Amino acid sequence: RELPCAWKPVTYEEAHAPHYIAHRKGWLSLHTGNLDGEDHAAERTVEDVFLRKFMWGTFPGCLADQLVLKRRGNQLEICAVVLRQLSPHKYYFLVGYSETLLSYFYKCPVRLHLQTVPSKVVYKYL
Amino acid sequence: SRYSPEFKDPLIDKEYYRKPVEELTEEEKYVRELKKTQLIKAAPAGKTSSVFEDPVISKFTNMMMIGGNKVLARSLMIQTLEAVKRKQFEKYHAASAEEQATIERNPYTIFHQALKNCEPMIGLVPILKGGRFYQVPVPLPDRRRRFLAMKWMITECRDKKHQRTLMPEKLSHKLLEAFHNQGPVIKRKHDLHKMAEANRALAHYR
Amino acid sequence: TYTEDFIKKQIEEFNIGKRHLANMMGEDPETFTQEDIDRAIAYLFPSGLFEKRARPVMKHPEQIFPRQRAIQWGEDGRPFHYLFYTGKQSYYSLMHDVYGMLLNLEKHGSRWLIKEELEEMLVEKLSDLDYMQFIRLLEKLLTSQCGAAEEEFVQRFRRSVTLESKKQLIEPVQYDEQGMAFSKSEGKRKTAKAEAIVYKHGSGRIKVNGIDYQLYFPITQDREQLMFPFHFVDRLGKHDVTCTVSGGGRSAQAGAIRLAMAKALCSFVTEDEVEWMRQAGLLTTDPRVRER
Amino acid sequence: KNWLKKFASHARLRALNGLLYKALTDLLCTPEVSQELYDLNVELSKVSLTPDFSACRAYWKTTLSAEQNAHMEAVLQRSAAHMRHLLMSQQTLRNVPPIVFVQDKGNAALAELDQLLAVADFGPRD
RNA sequence: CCCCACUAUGCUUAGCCCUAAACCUCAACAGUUAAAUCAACAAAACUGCUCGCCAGAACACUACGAGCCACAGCUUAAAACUCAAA
Ligand SMILES: [K+]
Ligand SMILES: [Mg+2]
Ligand SMILES: [Mg+2]
Ligand SMILES: [Mg+2]
Ligand SMILES: [Mg+2]
Ligand SMILES: [Mg+2]
Repeated sequence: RELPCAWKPVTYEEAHAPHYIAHRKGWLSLHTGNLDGEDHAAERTVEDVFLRKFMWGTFPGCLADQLVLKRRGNQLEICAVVLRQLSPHKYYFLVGYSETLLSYFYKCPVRLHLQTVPSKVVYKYL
Repeated sequence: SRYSPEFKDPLIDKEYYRKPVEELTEEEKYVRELKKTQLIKAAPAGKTSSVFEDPVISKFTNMMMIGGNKVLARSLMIQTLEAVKRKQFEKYHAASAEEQATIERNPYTIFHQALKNCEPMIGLVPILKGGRFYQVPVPLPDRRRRFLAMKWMITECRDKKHQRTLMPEKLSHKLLEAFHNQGPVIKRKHDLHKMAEANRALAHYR
Repeated sequence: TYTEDFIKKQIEEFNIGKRHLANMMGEDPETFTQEDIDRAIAYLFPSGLFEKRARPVMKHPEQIFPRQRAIQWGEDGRPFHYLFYTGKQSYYSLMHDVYGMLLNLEKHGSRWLIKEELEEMLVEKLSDLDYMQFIRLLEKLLTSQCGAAEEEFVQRFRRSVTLESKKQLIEPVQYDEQGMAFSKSEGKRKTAKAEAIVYKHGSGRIKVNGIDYQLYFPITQDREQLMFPFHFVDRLGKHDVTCTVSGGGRSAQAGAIRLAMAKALCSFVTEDEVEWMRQAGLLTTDPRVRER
Repeated sequence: KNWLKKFASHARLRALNGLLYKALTDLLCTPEVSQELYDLNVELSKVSLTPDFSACRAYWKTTLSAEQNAHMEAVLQRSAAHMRHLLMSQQTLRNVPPIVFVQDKGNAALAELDQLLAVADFGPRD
């Protein structure tokens, strides 16, 4: 009335802060391009950006945690961790589709390594 | 700082370590044992276990230095010492038999005594309380007056009135003047002691 | 909370995994040890994460799991310990033992155990004042003429201060083709890097890059810096030095050579003299360098 | 009145300060308070009453020795209540607030400055 | 309020006046220390017996009447109106 009367779960990657990237956390993407003397770092980063967007859009609400984008030679391993909510047939169809799409996208032998988990693996709570 | 807080300053005193264990007190024994555990900083370029080392002259040389040119500062210091030595030898050769016993020829003794003769024990501290600045007498610490003597000597030797007289020659003359309680630096000490006696009624503001 | 069944199962999985890892590495599972577990896990799963606890580990479940559950009374209800009803049976039993030893004696580098690890040993929470009382009793026991059982009993409650900084590495003494003994060492100051060889016997000749030291170092300050090590331990004119310095400037090179000569001279002096040099700052690398 | 039970359980301001200063000096002139206080020869610089008359601060000149200063402080703090009682008993003031003995810090500066000006060289007849 | 001066008065004699936080804020006598000692505080809790006094607050140490060496005095001492408190 009168004026005077008036007067969250987190996974391992989410839980740990960025200053543990080389102490506790790791690197999701692993490529030689960024090393000293190696070239094409920006190209690899652009590929990583698109690849993460396309995985998260091709597996909506399925990925339990972030991908791991490994590259050896011309190979491109997406080691992803997903849930057990979708039917296995849909997972197989999406794996085939995304593998072929990315292999013709980058002209390189892309591959997927889906790892299903029952639910989000919470590390702690913030 | 690139040293961690654990690092301690080194002790360069050479005869301290040769002290017999029998002479060591329990406290001194304890601290000697304690230093074993501590980390010690690297000794800086400068002080050394040399028997000719003089911290006062080193500080004077550092205070004369300009732009980090330490070689030139030490050159000026040694030239001043040599000039004082030669002037005293010249005065000694021309003195009477009885007058040669009271003529000091050691440049280090002259330097130390000349600086000691210029040390002020009282100074002033500008303090504005009532809207007007008030200079109040305050007793000077030993380090403060040791610094002030050196600063006054160097500033007096840096005056532009001394045209083309090289720094070693001016500094030797000023040192020999202050050795005999003469010259403008002794007068600057006296004018501070007088101007602090003229305001002994302002000590109540402290 | 981890039930005892859970820990039992984890022990089982650790044992089967131990035999599996032994099979994978080709070593004999019978003699396969925990150090072998650590090394094999490091090899199979490389990780340069600085935190050693963030790296892969396969430890025995006993060390990992903080599960504790101690029963203080049996099915009949009678407590096992005669000091149970005090609530601090372990602490008061220890105090009783200490007091009994003190009575017996009356008839006749390291640190004290800190409060938290005393609680860990007793497996009982205790306050500050009772810890102080226990430490006072231990000190009193030390003051008396402690016999054998007494001082190993006290040693149970004294940890080791492993921070002895007198750990300068004495360079091994080498021998040249002429049979002369010498020692080599390195040093660094700013961008200057020096390597010095000090001979056990000599006439005080220092050769810097094959040049006499008074010719290589015109400035007296550098020569005093080269003096400082030998003069500090009263052996001027008793050794020969052959040093090579590169990079940096006059003062940085002089400091690097001083450090190198001190570290090489540590070989021919006593341990007490090594410690005196360390306390004088003659054996420490100067970490001060230009800042961005 | 069962004392057993009780024991167990501004121009005006300047005039009052002057009166209290005179009274306290007269009290310290004799062993009326105690012989230990009398032997100390305590001297007062001033008396200041707080603006709300909640405390009386008596500033006593300090000496150079520190042990004597500590002893003087102890005796004065132990004697303050007795001096308050004497002041009201003599009817110097009807009500005296609690007396707090404060060390006069200013006088030491002048003392040190005097001990230095004694030995100073000022120059030739100037 | 502080300083100076000075009265009634404080003193004696002979009469009055009859009031005080005139209070140990405990009525006088006799008795007990056993019971749950005992609202609280004050000052440990009670018993027998007797006199005096009290029955919501305020109006009210008041009005009127009466008595008094008192005459702006003292003792005794109400009612009306009002309130849900005191
Ligand atoms: K009363
Ligand atoms: Mg009375
Ligand atoms: Mg009666
Ligand atoms: Mg009656
Ligand atoms: Mg009534
Ligand atoms: Mg009446």
